[PDB]
Amino acid sequence: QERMNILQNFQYNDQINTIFLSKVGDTSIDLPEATCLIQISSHYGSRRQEAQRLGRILRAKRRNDEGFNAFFYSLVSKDTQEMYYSTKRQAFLVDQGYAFKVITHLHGMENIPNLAYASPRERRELLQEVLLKNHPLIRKMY
Amino acid sequence: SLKHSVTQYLEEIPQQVQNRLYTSPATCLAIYRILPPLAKFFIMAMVFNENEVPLLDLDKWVNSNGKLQFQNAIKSMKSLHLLIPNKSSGTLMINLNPTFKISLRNALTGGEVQNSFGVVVEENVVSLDLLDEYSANKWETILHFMVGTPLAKIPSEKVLNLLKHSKLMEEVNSTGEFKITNEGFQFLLQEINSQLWTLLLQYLKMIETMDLVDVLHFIFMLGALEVGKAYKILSETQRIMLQDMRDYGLVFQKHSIFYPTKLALMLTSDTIPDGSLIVETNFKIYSYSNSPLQIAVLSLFVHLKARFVNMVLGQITRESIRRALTNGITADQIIAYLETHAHPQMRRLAEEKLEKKLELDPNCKEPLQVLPPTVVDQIRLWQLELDRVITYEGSLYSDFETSQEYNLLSKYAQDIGVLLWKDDKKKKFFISKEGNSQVLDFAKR
Ligand SMILES: [Mg+2]
Repeated sequence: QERMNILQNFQYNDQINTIFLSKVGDTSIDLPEATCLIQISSHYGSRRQEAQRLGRILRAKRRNDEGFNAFFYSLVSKDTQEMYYSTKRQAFLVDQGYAFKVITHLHGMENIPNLAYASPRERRELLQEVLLKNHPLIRKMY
Repeated sequence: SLKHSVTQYLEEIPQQVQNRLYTSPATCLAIYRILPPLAKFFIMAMVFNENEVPLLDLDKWVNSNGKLQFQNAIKSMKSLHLLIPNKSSGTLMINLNPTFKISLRNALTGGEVQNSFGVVVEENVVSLDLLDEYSANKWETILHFMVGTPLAKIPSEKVLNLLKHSKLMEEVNSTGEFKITNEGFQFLLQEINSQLWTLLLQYLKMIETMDLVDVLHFIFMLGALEVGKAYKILSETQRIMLQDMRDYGLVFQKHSIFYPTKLALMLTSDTIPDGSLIVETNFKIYSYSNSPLQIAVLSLFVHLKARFVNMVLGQITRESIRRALTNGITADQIIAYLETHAHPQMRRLAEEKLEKKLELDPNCKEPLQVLPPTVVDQIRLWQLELDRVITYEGSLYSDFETSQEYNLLSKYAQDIGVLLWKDDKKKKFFISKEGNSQVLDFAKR
């Protein structure tokens, strides 16, 4: 009930335009209004997960208007095993024909007013928190 | 850079040597074709008149719009010393070199030439079957020995010596092998006309004591010769020169008469495609080329998987690119080879994308890319991976008694451009090993 209510709000309400889904909605879910997708971190080396999740934004209702291009991002940490997993999981889309573009830097990202954990103090606070993660008569008496 | 290269070499030659060079009409005719169009126009006017023209008169011919071209033309002619500026009677008179004027006059009017263009024996040979095959194979063999692909008949010592000492195909005895360098890939990229001059120009610098003019004399008239004809035999130095010419597949001898080849004629700046390949998102290469030379050059940075008679199919891999990068081939060069050897189909689809891009928004006109941008990004990214670590050799300075001394020593190093890194808080700075002595010398002083 709750997820459906969130899903309905995300679709028919202009106030909410973004949702944070998990592996639950990775398959056989119809989201015609979805156009943009972001994947902060995901299921290791699994390939079908990458393709099936990409299928959510392939449902775009406005897929025929001129100049429309759905967006599919995969944020990967540099110098980490995620690169090994990331290059392995997207090995099915390349076979289909989709090509991945490397974005080393996002233009205009520094001019944004506020960003998460900008000051060193906030960054260290996050570091410590993540590091720290691991007889009916008797009844009347009382 | 063909006319620039040949012209630049001539400028460096001393004027005393240039005067002797212009003796033969043949070389003068070849040198005449190298000057800019405006220079040729003035030269032709001055060759047939035995008089003196003031400098200003030639300027009057050039229109106001083409005034800039006049400066380049006069500068080029003066540098070669073809034009002799003489000042007298308060005016800067202009005259042509007497040797050059006579040399050109004989060639055009058919005067005494002293067999500069050679003689005809009237004993011709089939050009297609023999001349084309011999030079093509001989030029093919040297190229294969340069790209590193195995080949039975290795080139002779003469050309082998030239290649080594030159920047081409750096070799090391400890390694015991020969590999291509950054300039070597460019040499392969350059068209045949520029490919031939690079070897010839390097040879001209290699010869010692053999006269510089004589070697230049032989080379220039060689182009004047017409393929598929006989030419009886010349200077004593030209004899050993002629035999050495056979090593490069420019002239064919049975064992008295020498026959020029297609390359010989091509030397004098003569005016689907083979090598075209398909680059796509899947990093798969499909080169519609049937020739070992094209296959060998592709293997430098392409992991070949199989070959058909019509084409060769392969795949770009991280290992293949790193192999080329380690030798010294730059990524920018690799993309240039891919772009200049593109398939016609790729251009059409790219143009179709451009046409649709213009249709949606014609306000943006970016340079079209024949091959998908993803391949470019990955190839360059791999280059960044190899340049991930940057290291410099040198020494470190520390424990300065006074801050003024540290600033003075650091300031001088910056002045002579030997200071790499410095930190004011630690009063430390690192300098390159090349300028280590200079900084130490200033420390004593
Ligand atoms: Mg379904």
